[PDB]
Amino acid sequence: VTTFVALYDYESRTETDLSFKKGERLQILNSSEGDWWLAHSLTTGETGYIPSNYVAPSD
Repeated sequence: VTTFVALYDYESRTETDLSFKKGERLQILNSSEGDWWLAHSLTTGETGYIPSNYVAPSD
């Protein structure tokens, strides 16, 4: 899986995390380790870290 969909809204809290809305689709090329995965929004074009438990597959 390299494209994912948000299950919940997330508001960013620091300089490295990415805000996103429930249903927003995210490209995530590395999801093999950690609680935070680097994601790129297919909606907004913004990029940053998202919580691993906030997304489900979308490809």
